[PDB]
Amino acid sequence: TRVFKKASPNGKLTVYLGKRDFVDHIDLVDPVDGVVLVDPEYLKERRVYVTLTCAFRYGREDLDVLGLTFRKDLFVANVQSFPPAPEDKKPLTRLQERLIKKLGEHAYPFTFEIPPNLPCSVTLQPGPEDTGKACGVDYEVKAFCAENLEEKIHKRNSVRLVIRKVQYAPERPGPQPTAETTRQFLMSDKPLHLEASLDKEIYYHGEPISVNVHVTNNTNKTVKKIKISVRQYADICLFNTAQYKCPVAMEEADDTVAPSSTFCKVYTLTPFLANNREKRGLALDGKLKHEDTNLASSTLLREREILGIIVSYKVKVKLVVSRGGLLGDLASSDVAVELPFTLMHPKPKEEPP
Amino acid sequence: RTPPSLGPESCTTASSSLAKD
Ligand SMILES: [Cl-]
Repeated sequence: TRVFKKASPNGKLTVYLGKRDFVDHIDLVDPVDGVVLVDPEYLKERRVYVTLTCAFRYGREDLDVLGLTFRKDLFVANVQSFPPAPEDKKPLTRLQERLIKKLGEHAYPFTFEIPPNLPCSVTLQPGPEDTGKACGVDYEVKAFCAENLEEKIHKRNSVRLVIRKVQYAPERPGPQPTAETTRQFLMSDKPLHLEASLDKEIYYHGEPISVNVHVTNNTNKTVKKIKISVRQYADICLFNTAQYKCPVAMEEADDTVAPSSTFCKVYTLTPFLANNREKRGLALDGKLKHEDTNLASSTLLREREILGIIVSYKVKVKLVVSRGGLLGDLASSDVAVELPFTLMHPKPKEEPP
Repeated sequence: RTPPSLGPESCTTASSSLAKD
């Protein structure tokens, strides 16, 4: 098999990892195990550390400096790989012992445990004129050489490797998303009934979503238009809290429901990125560098507020209803319904991306 | 202050062999 490696500019340090993507199984996350090869020909600093960092990267809205970003830490963990800690006595992973067997005594292991309730790797979509690193939430392993943790890290005496915390679709599909609502109007005795359902609860990226729509219009009013939309809900809990609902797919059917009649139709929508590139800030799955990634997968939670960006998706079905009559155009008569669903990648039967 | 960064300087991420056991 193969492994990843990356060296410091001066070659003095070389980080080895088994993989870049670490799976959050909700109950537990894959541990970040690796080794650090230290070249004694160039080492003098007498202490090599490794650090796991979950950070929110962002640009300042008030600064006009191209490519300028900042990283605010949400989670930091450290391990002193060199020299081996006098207190710490921990078992090696198989990957680690294989790496030691290959590299020799100069390779010192590091193992980070990612606690639950940490944000998954999410990148917010940049605008056409962004030249800096990808903004959002990302993980990073940084191995460096210093006298102590206070020391200002020389970039040449260090090496960073971007890693991602990811989640995959649950093996067992949830209950079929259905939703209904009944609107009774002022001047009408009979109600306007809206029923909607999706074909399933779990969808994969690039997969069609089928919205079964059934309207029972027993009122005097008229449904003029039916708007279907796939909306991305993003909750961003960081310094303060922000939220948005961004439509990532939509269809405006001129389907009309006459008074005292029923209507039934299946609408099919597929969320994809190509027609959403102008929407800066849109949530995407975490990037290693600047390579394309899909619309951000749904975040799977367990059982309060979580740092970072939490993504979810809902289908909205909206009936635009005629007005007029007693209250003229003052009172809205529209009728909507919402259907939450899960948008994720299938669990890899073979290899990571 | 909050660590600033000027994105476009690092070695390209490599890849080595690992024998089976
Ligand atoms: Cl969830």
